[PDB]
Amino acid sequence: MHQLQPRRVSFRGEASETLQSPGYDPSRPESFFQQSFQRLSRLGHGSYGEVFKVRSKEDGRLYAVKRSMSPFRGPKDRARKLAEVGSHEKVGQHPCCVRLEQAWEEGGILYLQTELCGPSLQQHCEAWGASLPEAQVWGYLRDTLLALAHLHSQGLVHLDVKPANIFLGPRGRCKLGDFGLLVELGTAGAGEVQEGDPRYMAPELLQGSYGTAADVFSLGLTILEVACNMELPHGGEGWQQLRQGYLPPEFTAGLSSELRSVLVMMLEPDPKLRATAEALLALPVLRQ
Ligand SMILES: Cc1nc(Nc2ncc(C(=O)Nc3c(C)cccc3Cl)s2)cc(N2CCN(CCO)CC2)n1
Ligand SMILES: [Cl-]
Ligand SMILES: [Cl-]
Repeated sequence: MHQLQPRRVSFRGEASETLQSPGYDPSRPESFFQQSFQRLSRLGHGSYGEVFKVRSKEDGRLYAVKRSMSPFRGPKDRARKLAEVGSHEKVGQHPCCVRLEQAWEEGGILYLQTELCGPSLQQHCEAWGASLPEAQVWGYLRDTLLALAHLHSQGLVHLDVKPANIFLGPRGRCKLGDFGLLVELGTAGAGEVQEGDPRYMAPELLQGSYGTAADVFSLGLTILEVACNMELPHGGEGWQQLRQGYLPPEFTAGLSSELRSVLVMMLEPDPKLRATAEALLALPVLRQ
C-alpha cells in the first residue's frame, strides 16, 4: 500500500500546484498539516471535526485550520464537503469576511486554513453575560451588513448568519464566516441547497423559498439576541411570533427607537418587503 500525496482544493481552475512548506517532506508519513504547522490550541470541535489555532511554518503567521473528522464516505460525501471551499472562494477577500488562505485534502480529510480571528460573537456575549452596549451592536450590525451586501450583490446567499458564525476583530469590528451553506443563486447546484440553524431561520424558508432576504432576517434575529441578551426560542408560539412581525416588549424595552426601527425593517415577514443590506447601510444611522 502506497499513499496519495496531499493536494490543494480549489475551484478556480488554475494549474494544479503541488503542496510545499518549510518543515514538509512528502516522503515522510506525517500529514502536511502535522509537518507544516505548529499546533497551538484547539478553538472548537463538532461532528464535522476540529478547528485549531496554528502557526504556519511557511510565513510564521497565526491561522485557524479546520480539519474534518474522518475520511470521505464516498464521492458525493467528498463533493459536498469540498464545496465549502468553492463557496468560500466565491466570497473572495473582504474586510468583514473571514479570509480563506488555502485548502487541501489528504487521506480523505479536508483542511481549510483561514486567517485567525478573535472569538465568535456567541462566545463574546456568553462571556459578557448581559446585553451588549448599543454602540457595540451598531458596529457589528454595520460590519455584518457590509459582508452581506458584498455577498448579495454577487447573487450569493449565506443561509446561516448567527452569532456562532461571526468573529470579532480589533476595535469593535467583526467578520462573517462559515460559508459551508452558502449558495450562488441562479446557477448550477440548486439541488444541494439547505437551510441554516432553525433558531435564526427566515419565515419564507418554511415554504421552501429563499433569496438574499433570508440573510437579512437571520441577521435581524442575531442582532436582537445580542442586543437584548435574549434566548431565542427553538419553536412554538414564541418562534412563530418572531416570524410575524412582533417583538417581545419585555426583552426589548431597552433598545433605542433607531435600533428598534432597524430590527423591524430586518424582521419584516414578507421577503419582498424586507429591507436589503444595501438600503440599511444607506440609512443615516449606519452612515455615522
Ligand atoms: C472558536 C474560536 N475561534 C477563534 N478564532 C477563529 N478564527 C477563525 C476561525 C474559523 O472558524 N475559521 C474558519 C475555518 C478554519 C474554516 C472554515 C470557516 C471558518 Cl470561519 S475561529 C478564537 C476563539 N477564541 C477562543 C477563546 N480565546 C483564547 C483564549 O482563551 C480567544 C479566542 N475561539
Ligand atoms: Cl493531520
Ligand atoms: Cl457518497
